[PDB]
Amino acid sequence: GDVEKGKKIFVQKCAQCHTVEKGGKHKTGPNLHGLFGRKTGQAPGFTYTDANKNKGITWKEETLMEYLENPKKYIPGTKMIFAGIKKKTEREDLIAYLKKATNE
Ligand code: HEC
Ligand SMILES: [C-]#N
Repeated sequence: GDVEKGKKIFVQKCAQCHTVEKGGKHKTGPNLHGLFGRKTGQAPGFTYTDANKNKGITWKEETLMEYLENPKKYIPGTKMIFAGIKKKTEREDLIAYLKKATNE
């Protein structure tokens, strides 16, 4: 997927409550800062949920492709809230960006 598409998608529908940069304050979501290679609920600061911990996997790309499709299917009992990134493109594009962003 395209990191440029990905960056726009992130700005439009992730960046509100997350950060990938150093310094980028913990918001409603935790700072990803080196997400890929870590497990569900590692980022120190935000209070994780049982369910996220129950899930207990390592994040790569496939995992987000699947998670971003249905947070409830991956993690049974999340916050709600958007349905999911229905567009497989938007997911891949986004993930390709995040791969960059979290490494810089
Ligand atoms: C703020 C309004 C949110 C939006 C929009 C996005 N995320 Fe988020 N995310 C949010 C919270 C509160 C949590 C913690 C778990 C909970 O349900 O309370 C998360 C968690 C994640 C995780 C899991 C690992 C972690 O570090 O916590 C990932 C991989 C994640 N979020 C990715 C992500 C992406 C790529 C988003 C844009 C499509 C996105 N989130 C939006 C809150 C919010
Ligand atoms: C974040 N979902």
